[PDB]
Amino acid sequence: LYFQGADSCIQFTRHASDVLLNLNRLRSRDILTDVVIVVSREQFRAHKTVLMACSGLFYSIFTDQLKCNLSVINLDPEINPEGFCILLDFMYTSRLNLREGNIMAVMATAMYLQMEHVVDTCRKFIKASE
Amino acid sequence: LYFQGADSCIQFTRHASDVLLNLNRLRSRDILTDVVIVVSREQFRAHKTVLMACSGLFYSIFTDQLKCNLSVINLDPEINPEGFCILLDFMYTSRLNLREGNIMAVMATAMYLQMEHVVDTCRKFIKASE
Ligand SMILES: C[C@@H]1CN(c2ncc(Cl)c(Nc3ccc4c(c3)n(CCC(C)(C)O)c(=O)n4C)n2)C[C@H](C)O1
Ligand SMILES: C[C@@H]1CN(c2ncc(Cl)c(Nc3ccc4c(c3)n(CCC(C)(C)O)c(=O)n4C)n2)C[C@H](C)O1
Repeated sequence: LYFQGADSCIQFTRHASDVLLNLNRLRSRDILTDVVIVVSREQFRAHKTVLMACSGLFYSIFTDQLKCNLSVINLDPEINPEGFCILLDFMYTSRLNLREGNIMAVMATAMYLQMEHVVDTCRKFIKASE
Repeated sequence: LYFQGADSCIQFTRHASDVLLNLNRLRSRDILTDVVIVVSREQFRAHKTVLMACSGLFYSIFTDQLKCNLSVINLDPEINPEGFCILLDFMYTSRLNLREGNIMAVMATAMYLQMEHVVDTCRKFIKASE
């Protein structure tokens, strides 16, 4: 459960993942969600803080004095809703459901959202086939 | 950076800790903090979702229909502010600054906040001296 960290502190091995699991539980129950992300027809409820923690685009939007209080955010209508859904699930779980059928949409969405590690991972999996 | 999870998904090893680090960065800059916790004289700004993820007491408070929207929460005046500070830092970092001088205050605060793993850890470190 815990160990002696490199610093003075006792560090809890699974704490960050346990927190993320609880944040995903709140999302699943729509508890304290404070924004709706609109992608084409689709709507996705989330917590701004989680979106900011995972995405350079959301970090930029919600640190903007005018946009920080917005309850609705519309994404570029060219964004694939399934690609966005896969990335939102990844934000809340650390698991990326990458498949041959969705990798291009996921990569394009991750580029737009400025999710660097996901973009790089997509690029590596694409290179593996070529 | 990533591995093949037990499920179909690609899993990112450090994602949950990277998210928690970013949430702590937002806390340090007072960005999107939505509650102030008052302990005696002291005030602590935080994100309700993080508090709920880490504490049975905060989970109960912010899932209550009446209390969920409160911007200010007063804790029991008998709570030690340093003990609360150590636990709030732990929530956002996974690191618990447990010392001989603060262990009793930290344990009492963790019991009040319903932070089970911290309570159990305090109990184990206390037992080690006796
Ligand atoms: C001083 C400030 C600190 N910082 C930061 N702080 C807080 C957040 Cl929410 C945050 N989130 C954020 C910002 C940019 C991101 C970002 C999050 N992620 C996700 C990073 C991760 C490791 C979680 O995958 C990215 O890929 N990019 C490009 N970032 C990086 C910024 C540039 O500068
Ligand atoms: C169905 C629902 C799911 N659940 C839950 N969901 C969301 C959150 Cl924010 C949340 N957070 C929460 C609640 C209680 C906690 C709690 C968080 N922590 C922290 C747990 C942790 C592993 C992060 O240290 C505790 O020690 N206790 C007792 N809990 C447990 C509750 C009892 O039942």
